Amino acid sequence: ARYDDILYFPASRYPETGAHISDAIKAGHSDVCTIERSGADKRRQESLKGIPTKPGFDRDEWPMAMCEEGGKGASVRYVSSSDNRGAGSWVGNRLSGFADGTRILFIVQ
Amino acid sequence: ARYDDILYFPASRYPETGAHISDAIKAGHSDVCTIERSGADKRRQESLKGIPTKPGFDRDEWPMAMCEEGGKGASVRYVSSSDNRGAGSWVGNRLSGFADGTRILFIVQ
Repeated sequence: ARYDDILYFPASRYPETGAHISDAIKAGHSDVCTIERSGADKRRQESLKGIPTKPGFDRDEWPMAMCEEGGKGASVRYVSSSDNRGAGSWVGNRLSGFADGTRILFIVQ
Repeated sequence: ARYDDILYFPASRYPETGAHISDAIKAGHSDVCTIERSGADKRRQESLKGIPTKPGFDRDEWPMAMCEEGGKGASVRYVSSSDNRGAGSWVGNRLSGFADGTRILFIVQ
């Protein structure tokens, strides 16, 4: 199988983050996050190099920095801070129990 | 004087747009639009770089793209489409008689 677990991303709750994820996946970036937490600080810095903050927004990365698939080449878009914080918590809390190397398919619904 | 004419933005009719304008002005973005229409397409594209479209909402810029003050660094917020369409028409129509270079103070009432 190409994944170990599925997460159904709640676009109804977090529609802007959800739309970025869907957009990024329509564009060929991976729908699977292979959890890798030790190198996430580095990937974020790679994905966001040259992208400044914007007030009212967070810089959303897909694939995420906590995934082997993240870092350079990641799709980066501004998402309204409330939407992206809620998404970040939802995803963080749902992945916290899986070990590094667990392959998580994301389905945006 | 620092302006040539005043517009009293009708927050009762367009409260979401009005709220963004009021917030952005509180944040130090100019309360004066110096009308400049030739460069408006480019300012708009600059203010919205990396901000995706969102269904049911418009990307509202303050300062507006039709102002010298707009473009890079403009405050952007998603505003519901009905409120922002009506606002944009209200402003557009009330400024249509003024030449480029006219300085309009906005007061949100």
